[PDB]
Amino acid sequence: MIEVVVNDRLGKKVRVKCLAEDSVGDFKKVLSLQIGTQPNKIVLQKGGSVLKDHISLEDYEVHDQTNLELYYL
Repeated sequence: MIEVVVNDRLGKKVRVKCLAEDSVGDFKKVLSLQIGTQPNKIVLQKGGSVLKDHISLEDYEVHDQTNLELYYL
């Protein structure tokens, strides 16, 4: 289990835990519970890169204590 932080450009800093093998789709589902933005209106960014549910977090390289960006779309 790892702990990653998500900061929205609009103004929403929420933290959420997951796994490096966990996919972005499951990641948005767990985060959607805290932000209440639904898995269809959440957009994650990793160093100027859009994360998609079809790709796993391990592909984007998401580990414990990592920084992630949040977007509403």
